[PDB]
Parts: sequence; structure tokens; C-alpha cells
Amino acid sequence: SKMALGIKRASRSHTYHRRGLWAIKAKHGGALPKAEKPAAVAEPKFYPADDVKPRTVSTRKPHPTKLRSTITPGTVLILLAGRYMGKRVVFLKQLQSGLLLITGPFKINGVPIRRVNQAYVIATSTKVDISKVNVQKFDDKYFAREKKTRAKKTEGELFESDKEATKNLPDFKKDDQKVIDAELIKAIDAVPDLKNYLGARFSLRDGDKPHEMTF
Amino acid sequence: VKGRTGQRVRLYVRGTILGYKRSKSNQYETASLVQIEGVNTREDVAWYGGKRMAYVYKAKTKSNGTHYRCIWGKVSRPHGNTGVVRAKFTSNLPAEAMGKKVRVFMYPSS
Amino acid sequence: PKTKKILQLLRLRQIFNGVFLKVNKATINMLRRVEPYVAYGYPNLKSVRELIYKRGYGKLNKQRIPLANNKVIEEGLGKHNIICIEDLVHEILTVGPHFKEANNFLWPFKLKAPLGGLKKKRNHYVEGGDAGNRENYINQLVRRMN
Amino acid sequence: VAFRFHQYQVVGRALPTPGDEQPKIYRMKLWATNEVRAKSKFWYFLRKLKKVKKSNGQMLAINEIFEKNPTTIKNYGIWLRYQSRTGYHNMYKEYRDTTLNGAVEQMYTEMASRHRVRSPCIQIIKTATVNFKLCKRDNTKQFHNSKIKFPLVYQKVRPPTRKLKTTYKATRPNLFM
Amino acid sequence: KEKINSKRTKLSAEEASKIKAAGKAWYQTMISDSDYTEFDVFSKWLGV
Amino acid sequence: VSGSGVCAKRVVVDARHHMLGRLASIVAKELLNGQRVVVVRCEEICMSGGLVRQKMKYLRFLRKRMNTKPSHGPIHFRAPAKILWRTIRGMIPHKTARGEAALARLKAYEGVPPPYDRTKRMVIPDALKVLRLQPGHRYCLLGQLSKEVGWNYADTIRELEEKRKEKAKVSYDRRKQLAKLRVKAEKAAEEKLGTQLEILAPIKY
RNA sequence: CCUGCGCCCGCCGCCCGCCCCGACCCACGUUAGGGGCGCUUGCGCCCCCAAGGGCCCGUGCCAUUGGCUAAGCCGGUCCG
RNA sequence: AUCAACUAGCCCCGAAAAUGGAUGGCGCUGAAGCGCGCGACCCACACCCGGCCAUCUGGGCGAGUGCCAUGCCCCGAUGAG
RNA sequence: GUAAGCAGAACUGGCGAUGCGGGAUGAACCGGAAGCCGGGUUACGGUGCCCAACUGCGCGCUAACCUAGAACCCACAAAGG
RNA sequence: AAAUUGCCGGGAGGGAAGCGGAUGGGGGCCGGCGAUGCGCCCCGGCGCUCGGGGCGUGGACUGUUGUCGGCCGCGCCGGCGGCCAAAGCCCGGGGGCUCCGCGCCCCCGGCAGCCGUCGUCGGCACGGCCGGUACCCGCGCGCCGAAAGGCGUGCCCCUCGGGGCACUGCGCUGCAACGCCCUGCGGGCUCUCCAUCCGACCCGUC
Ligand SMILES: [Mg+2]
Ligand SMILES: [Mg+2]
Ligand SMILES: [Mg+2]
Ligand SMILES: [Mg+2]
Ligand SMILES: [Mg+2]
Ligand SMILES: [Mg+2]
Ligand SMILES: [Mg+2]
Ligand SMILES: [Mg+2]
Ligand SMILES: [Mg+2]
Ligand SMILES: [Mg+2]
Ligand SMILES: [Mg+2]
Ligand SMILES: [Mg+2]
Ligand SMILES: [Mg+2]
Ligand SMILES: [Mg+2]
Repeated sequence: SKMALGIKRASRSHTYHRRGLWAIKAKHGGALPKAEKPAAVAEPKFYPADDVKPRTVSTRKPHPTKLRSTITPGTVLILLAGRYMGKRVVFLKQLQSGLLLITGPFKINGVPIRRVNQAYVIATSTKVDISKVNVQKFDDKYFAREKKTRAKKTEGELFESDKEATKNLPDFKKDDQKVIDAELIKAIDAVPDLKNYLGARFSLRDGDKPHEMTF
Repeated sequence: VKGRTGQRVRLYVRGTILGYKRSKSNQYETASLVQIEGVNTREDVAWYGGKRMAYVYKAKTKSNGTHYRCIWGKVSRPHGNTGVVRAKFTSNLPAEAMGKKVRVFMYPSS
Repeated sequence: PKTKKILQLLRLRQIFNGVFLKVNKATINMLRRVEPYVAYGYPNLKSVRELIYKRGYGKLNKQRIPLANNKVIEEGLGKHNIICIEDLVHEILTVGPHFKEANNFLWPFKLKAPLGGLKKKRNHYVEGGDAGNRENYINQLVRRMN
Repeated sequence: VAFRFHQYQVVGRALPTPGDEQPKIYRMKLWATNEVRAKSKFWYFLRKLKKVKKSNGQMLAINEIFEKNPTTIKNYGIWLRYQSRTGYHNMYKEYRDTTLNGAVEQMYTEMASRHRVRSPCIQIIKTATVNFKLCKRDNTKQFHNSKIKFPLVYQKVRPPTRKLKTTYKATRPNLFM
Repeated sequence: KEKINSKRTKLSAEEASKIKAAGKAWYQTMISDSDYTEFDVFSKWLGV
Repeated sequence: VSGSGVCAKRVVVDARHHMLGRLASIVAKELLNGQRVVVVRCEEICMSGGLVRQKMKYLRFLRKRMNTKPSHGPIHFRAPAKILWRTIRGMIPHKTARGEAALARLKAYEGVPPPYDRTKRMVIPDALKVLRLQPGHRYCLLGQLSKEVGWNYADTIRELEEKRKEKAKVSYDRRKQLAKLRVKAEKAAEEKLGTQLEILAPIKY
């Protein structure tokens, strides 16, 4: 259908439908609108000697990243990298940037709600049921870093005080975690051994061949 | 091994460096040859096409608080029939790196 | 020197260059004198079409111009009522009144080295080598050099 | 799968001349690895037997002959002419195969083995399906025996696929025939 | 998939008679043997 | 031959009834690939073509010597372990740093000295006599060749092996008893656990 | 025999450096044969193809704060 | 059941030289030899696709907001000495 | 001319003037001719180790107590058994 | 100044050394080696520029991922056509062979399960290298939609799905998301030494 869709797109009729020149033939009577001429600034503060070329706010609209077919909500994922490498977690939903939203759950694994790039994940066959878990409270900005400056070089005074301080994960996020994992564990407690399964990590014991091993 | 000490999840597969892409009178350092533990056919190594690899070694002086150094790579394509792969790294592997071990990861997963 | 001259006339002056020929007693007797140097056969619709689209370049004012579009054909041939790549295919395949013009228009094809290899290049196709006439089996060789 | 060799009917005649608007038509059954090599060998025999060259000739039809019952075992005889290092000879052979294509492939193989004769040096005169009770060679006759029974005295030790190849093994391979 | 009258009758029985008779007649032509009774010397060796 | 691809600390190979050339070729690529190999029981390595051909081949080897200084000349070893090492050296580039390092990873012994007698001894199928030689084609043992070309430690290797093989057989019997009581334990425990082991029934053999 | 101001050994306080990532596993013998188990000591039974097997908390951020602890298993150390 | 000639494959004899010694070496014997095949594979500065440098070819730039015009830009092919 | 890596001619090509891959090694044998690079694929030749690539799938022949035998040119072997 | 020599510090060495390509380890050196500015704004003083904050941005070099193109390599699956296709399968018929490979071989006619060869059409999954848009694609001009994308009318077509064509206009027009380091035990280096693999005979001359 890649070529079939491509043939459909370039059809002269269908691109007229797609762009919507009908319903722009509506507003401005029996014609297609005109335009005007911006950039009447008349106030250059500076005059560059290079032949200027202004800032790009691109009109190109990149297609959204694809989700691998076997990443379906409730499926258990294995994390392949990062500090939670080997941890088995629950797949909740794909986010707007394409990153997958996952939960340990933190009661079981110690893995909180976090983004994981689909590349660093192998989907297992087992399925949890999460279609009574509520996840819209999460979005990409929830994880937005709001990173600060470079001035706080971790120095001998600061090394363990940061550990001995607590100005970190704020109260609402830890309250969030209790909401989701409380709901999650009920369906997890249904499936025998599913609680043990998540608490353990995946590992390559000698003689385990990934290209053979079905997941 | 009961009550061992060491890193304690293995998410990688061991691989060994065999040398560079060769003819009997010419050598091409840009592509190295890597034997991967447990692959034994040219069709079995299609699974690893693209997977990242790390040659981890120890240098004589500390930099960033460790003596460990790492150069990363990826598996490109099979080499021959028996399951040897052509490996490309950011820098050409050391000539002394051959006969050593590389870590083949599952990261850019499909 | 005689083999060298004929291959110039056949527009084959580099290895794995390909061109299209009319059968003639005049033509067949030129291939008989350079046969160890060339492989040839009878192309079909798929081979003639894919060669011309994928690897077809035009000879516009002595210059090698890719046939990315139909206007190149119109300005190239035009006078002979050849307007599109699809009629350029037809003109070549069913050898037509302007096969001379539409076949000289096409610059010699630049082919890949054959994916999968050759047999012994030094022998005739009949012996098991690769030279000479391989009539319809030229299409299998087109798939692997195109 | 593919047979390395194929049997062909090739039909041809001289060109119509200002006399003889109906020259005589000839056919052969030829063995070759494709149609192109079949047509070439047709014009070999027809130049040296019936004195018609490809140039002054015309090709009429070429068809591949297939085996009617590939699932059964037929005995075969092949009458062949060949060239040695010091002359020419006639040789007769018996073969057992499910297809006559298979029978011919063995023949070329045993000529290149037992006599170092190459394919460009062998001409097949006659082929036949010699029914048993008339097979001549002793090798072919010892298999014309219901209650046939024998062990496998040679048996390859090898994994199902190369996937299961190792270099080292704990125990020696365990063999018994 | 739903067993519509796939490849229904292209032609009749009598044509199917002559069609299959004709190709089969061409079959004896293809596999026909020469008698080999030209070669008196080799008649015994040839088996004919 | 590419290499085993194994992560063993070393691989001990019981070279009995292996083929010298095929075994040496397998071992040589392993050494180049960074692996360490121990080869034991080199007196038991087999060579195709009988003793007579192999004796003649070795005595042509004794003829080669630097005429003006034989001590500088080719060095003709008699012990089977050294015969194996030079055959392997022939298959390695030994005049480079890389080939020098490869030969360092090889240890070869006559018989099975400690600690290699209480270690598992692997066999290389690609070089075994049963699979590489047709029964009825002449062969000799590398121990037999050495005896006839001047190796004077055949008998001591024979004395030591009998004491080892006897010492190993009582261990065979001791494990034979321990295997049987463990087997009866297998049943007795596997009846104590009933359905609780049901997941293992379809994947057992 | 072992440096009179020189050295050696043993315990814990560890800190680097080094290797590794489960860096687990002993029958002989032959292969036109062999293996395990019972009883005539040979006969029966079962198994013979690859370690392609067995073993091992195999599951803890090289590993959370404390207490308790069977039977079983692994290490260090004592002695024999 | 057997006898006799002939024929042609590999093998063996015919087949002797001086430093020590060469299928390139080690080695190989259901070959790692010889003859014929089947699948892949490996290997050139050669072929294909792309970037860049140079040569050669053919083009565009004034009632000039116009340029080291001996300049910039575009097109195609080419490159041993 | 007994012959010669000998002397003299005819047609074509090569070396000389030319690197590169293969023939272990070689001016003219086989492939192929070249700017500096990335990726792909080939030719001759190969795929037990040296040495990149199968101890791959098939069928026969050979057993050498002579260094069996194993690369176009090419590094011989004959009459005769 | 060089040849050549001594001392101090450093480095390497199994019958040469030096050399060309790679890279790894050490050195030694590099701050234009690598940025912290610009637009809205609120005053408080001199519409223009500095002083405080409020504001979105924004920096060598390098990392990962996504998405679009181009070229390539690999794997799977489906349809159609030719041949007498044959065949196995189910049914029916036809010839001699003489105790035998014997429940033998060969032959033909119907048909409704699989399976060559040659040609062709289609879909799908994986992977490598390059590129990132001033036109080709793409965006705004209407609404819905987070975004994919959808939404209108009329003629023709089968008539399910839905399909195909239609009038076309104005302008605009460098793809993204997150990172790491920031005087450091950092980053790179065309410089020096050394190690290793591959290559590698001393020039000039006739
Ligand atoms: Mg390929
Ligand atoms: Mg070839
Ligand atoms: Mg030639
Ligand atoms: Mg190799
Ligand atoms: Mg010019
Ligand atoms: Mg060029
Ligand atoms: Mg001169
Ligand atoms: Mg290349
Ligand atoms: Mg000086
Ligand atoms: Mg000094
Ligand atoms: Mg160097
Ligand atoms: Mg350096
Ligand atoms: Mg793409
Ligand atoms: Mg029939």
C-alpha cells in the first residue's frame, strides 16, 4: 500500500480534496483568495554586510514516529540499557514525542513512571490488562527537565550534601506513583507469578542465544 | 561461582576481534572482523545487523576518574558463511585489539 | 585493431556497457568478429523497460542528460513523434521506423558489475562461459547488472 | 529441483532454395543444459551428418522432453561414443534412476571419473529404458532383488544445520551400523 | 475464498477431445526413436 | 576454520586418536584467535600413512642440517609433545610478535599430568580418526614414531598412565554409586511434589 | 646458609593495580560396535545420538534500613 | 560357471650428482590428491552509486540595484606516463 | 641450425614508458589499465592452517615398502613393461 | 648553522635500521582551544542608548533517536501465464510375462487434492552508506483533529468497497526531539616517542 497510497496522494483530484480548496472557494465568494505583502518594517536597527538570510521557522511537518507492532498497552517490556537495564516493566502508552510511557511498578521493581526510547526495549509476549488505568495525567511536559545552569560544579562540600539534602522529586510526583501502581497491581496480582516476574531482571546465562530465544 | 562477585545482569553477548578486512596482500582497517558467541550461519547474523558494540579497554592513566576507555561500533553486514560479521567503529580498532573481546549489545533493537 | 574499431562502431568502449541492436546480415556479421568481447541476446519487455527508466540517459547536444522526465524525450526526438518515455520504449522494443534515431538518442548504458558474478568470461556461452549469444537468457543477466 | 541436463526435440531443415521449396525436415533427441546449447549441438550433427550448416539452415521447433513417471525407478541403457587420449571408442552403460535426466547426469560423471572424458568429447548414440530381466551390467542386476537388505557401512556424522556446529565436544561420537 | 465458479467452462468436450488428442499425438513425435537399422555392423551392439 | 568463539579460561583437548595435521590446524586458529589450549596425550595422536612412510619422512627430516654448524641448523625434536608443537608452529606465522604470542598460549604434554587429570577433556570432531580415516587405511601413533626415532621416555609415560587410569577408574565407580542414590532421590522428591512440577513435564528428556 | 640495624613470616585497616562477568562439570576403551541395571555370570531388561546434556537464587541498583532463622547448599578458617 | 585377446583411466617399474631443502611451507589419505558437478562465499586502484580537486566542452549574466567580466554561476564527459 | 634463455623474417598485441589483483617469487603469463575519498559488486584466482573465504553438498578413481599426488606460461621426462 | 661529541632527563631492543598506511598508549602543546548574547517587555535616567530585574532564546565539538529523500544488500509471502506439462491422488479402460525383482512392466481415458520449469505482476520485513531542502516535494489561505488524517460538489464506472476524472487561484518556502563538557583527570593535534597489523630491496646512471 506504500505505492498505492503514493498513487492516491498525487492524484490531481484528490490533492484538491486534501488541501481543501473547496471551503476556501466558500468564504471569498466565487473566487480563490488573493494575498498581501508583509515586511513593511521601515525600521532596520542594523544592516548586515553579509547577504542576509533570516531565521527558519520550518513549515515542514515530519511524520510521527512509528510504534513497533508488538508494543501494545499492558505488554511487559525489558529495558536493555540505562540504570534500569534488565528491569522488566509495564508498557502504558506512547507519548507525543514517540517515547514510551512505562511503569515498574515502583512498588515492585523500584522503576518509577518514566520515558523510554522504543529503540532500547524488547517487547515480551505476556500481557497485563491496563484498560482501566488512567494515564492522561501524564504527558511529555511532566518529564520536562527544566534544567538549570552550569554553575554548581559538584565539589567536596557538595558531594554528599546533595545526597544528605532532599530537594529533588517533589511531593506530587510521589503521590502520582502511588495512584498508578495501586491500580496496576490488582491486575498484576491476578496473574500467578507475574509479581515475581517484574521484580526480577532479565539476564543472559551462558548459552542463551538471542537470535534463537523467543520472547 | 556460588556467592560470586561481579556485574550481575548480562545484557550483551561476547564477541572476539579477528583482524581487519583482508586480501592476501592488502588490509583495510576501516572494517574489522568480529566473531560473535553462538552464531554459526550467515542467516543467524541478520539478527545482529545494526546492533551496537563496545570495545572496552584500560589505559595507563586516569581520565574522568577511570582507567577504562571505550570505543563504540555497530555490526554492518555478514562476512562469509559461518557467521562472522564486518564491524565498523568510530575509529579503526587497534591492531593489538585482535584476539581480544568486544561486547555486542542489543540496543538499537527491532 | 579490427576488434577495437568494431566496438567503437557498436558504441561499446568500456566493460559492462550495453546498447541495443537491430538484427541484420550487416549487423550479425559485425558481432561475429567481436564476439569474445561481448555477450548479447534477445531482450524482453521488462528488460527493455527497466533499463530505459532506471539507467536511461539522453544525448542532448553531445551531452549525457538523464531521462528523468518526458520533456527530455520531446526535445530529444520530438520530430519523429516521440514524446514520452513510454513511446521511447515502444520505439526501441518493436523496432520501428525511427529505431535508428531513438536508439542513437540513448547514451550507452552503464551497467553494474553483475550481482552474483559471471562464469568464465573467456569462453562462449554454449561451452558454459559467458561470451556470445544467450538468446533469451540475456534477460537473466540484465536483472543482475541492472 | 533442476536437472543439470534436459532432453530436447530439435526440428530443422535446409533453407528453401529456388529449387526444393520443400526441403526435408530432420529431428533429433539431444541432451544439453539449456535450449541455447541444445540448438547449437543440433547444428553440429546436422553439419557433419546431413551436410546442412546453420547458415544455410532454418530452425523449426524445440521442445523439452520430461519423464512420464518420475516417482518410479527405471533401469537405463546408454550407447555412447567418446574420444580418449589416443582415439575413439564405443561404450555401453547401465544406470538406475527415477528420471532419464538423472541417468544421463550419472553417465557424464562416471565418464569424467573412470576415464577422464569431458562432455565436449562424448556423443550419445542411443538411450533406452532397458527393462529388468534384460539388464546386462552386474552392478545394476544385484539391485533387481526384492528382499534387498543391507546396512549403512558409511554414515556421515554431522549436525542438522551449521547452527549447531561447535568446535569442541565432551564425548566422542557414538556410531553403530 | 467463497468458491465462485472459478475457471468455469472455457470450451466444450469435443474440443477438449481434439485438443488433448492433438497434443498427445505431438507427444509420440517428440519421444519417437530412430530404428537404427542403418548400421549393419553395430546392429548387435546397439541392441537393434 | 574461523574459531570456536568460546569464553573458556582454557580448553584442554585429549588428543588421543586425533589426526596431527587436522588437529594442529584447528588448534592453530584457536591460538591466533586469542584462546589458550592445553593438549594432553600427544603420544596418542594418529598419523595417516603407516609407520614406514612416517619413519621415512622423519629421517629425511634428520638429514636437514646446516653443514658448517649443525647446532645452528634445524632442531629435530623426538618427544611427541615437541613434534606437535613444531607442526603447529608450521601452521602459525611464528616470526611475528602476533605469532610468538599465539605459541605462548599453547601447552602440550605427553600423558595427562596434574592438574589436567581432574579436568574435563574435550574432543575435536573435525580431526577424529573415526570420522576422518577409512577403516583399512594405514596409520601410526605419534608415540610409536617417537619411540623409533630416539625418544627415550616412552616407558615412563606408559608407567604413569596406568597408575592414573587405575586411579581414575575407582573414581568412576565412586561416582557410579553416587549417581544411583541421587537417581532414587529424583523419584522420591518428584513424588513429594505433585502437580507443583507440572510445568516441567513437556520439556524433559 | 640466609645480611645487628638489614631482612623475613602471621593476623586485620584498607587502598590502589590485574583478570573476569556463571570465565560450573576427571572414566577407560572402540566405532564390522558400545552403555546403564538386575539376576545363570552369561542371560534378559532398557538405552546409543553428539556437552544439541546436566548443574547452579539462575533471579538484590557488583547488589536498601534493621531483626530473626529450621533443614539444605557455597565460601573462609581449624584439625585429620 | 569359466577362458583369451585387445583397449584406456589412476597407480607402480623404466627413473643416477655433488652444502641441507623444498606441490611456497606445515601438513593431507570417504583428502586438504585426480576428473566432473551443485550451492553460497572471499577477493583489484576494474564496473555501479555519491562527495571533492583539476582538465576539456557547451551555456547565462547592461537603456546595468553593477563586475578582481582576467569574475561568478550552470551543464556534460574525462584523469597512466 | 642437433639444438639454445640461438640467429633472421611476416601479421597483431605487450614490455620498454605502467602502477594495481592473481600465478609463493619474476618486464612483457591471466585479469585489468590509474585524480583524492565513502558505500556496493565483480574479473583472474581461490575458500585446512599460514591467508580473507565451506574442514560445504554429491559421484567415482587412486594406497605410492620410489620424497604418492597436487597451478596456463612453468620450471621435462621417452621408447618399453 | 650543520656534520660530529659530552652530560642530564625520557623511550625501545632475540642476526640490521630507517620507510608508507592504520589506530592505541604516553608525552608536549593548543583558550579565536569553546558561548554566555539577542529580541519583547517594567521602571529609573540620559522616541535613541545604559542600570535593575521580568522574558523566549541561544554558543566549539561531539552522543542517541525520529522522519523524509537517494543508492545498495538481504529475507519472507502471494497472484497470473506457457508446456500435451507431467505427475502423486480417485475412478475407468488397454497389451504380454510365465514362477519369473512378481501384489511384473508398459499404455491410454476421465479429474476438481498438491507441485517442476520458464516468464511475469504484487505485497511485507530487516539492514548499510550518503543527504536535510532558497524550486522538486512541502506550508498558509476553511473546519474538525494531539497529530496521522479527514471533511465538499458534479460527471463516468462497476454498481459492496468504493473507484477514476473535474475547475485552479494567490502567496510562502534551509526537517526535527533530547542530550554531554565548559579551565576539568576536559576536547583535539597536521608535533615527538613507542607499540602492533598490513605494505615495503638503495639511490643516481647506461
Ligand atoms: Mg553478495
Ligand atoms: Mg571467476
Ligand atoms: Mg587470451
Ligand atoms: Mg579463514
Ligand atoms: Mg575549459
Ligand atoms: Mg577515469
Ligand atoms: Mg630506453
Ligand atoms: Mg570499495
Ligand atoms: Mg649539531
Ligand atoms: Mg640516557
Ligand atoms: Mg611505522
Ligand atoms: Mg598518534
Ligand atoms: Mg530510507
Ligand atoms: Mg496416461
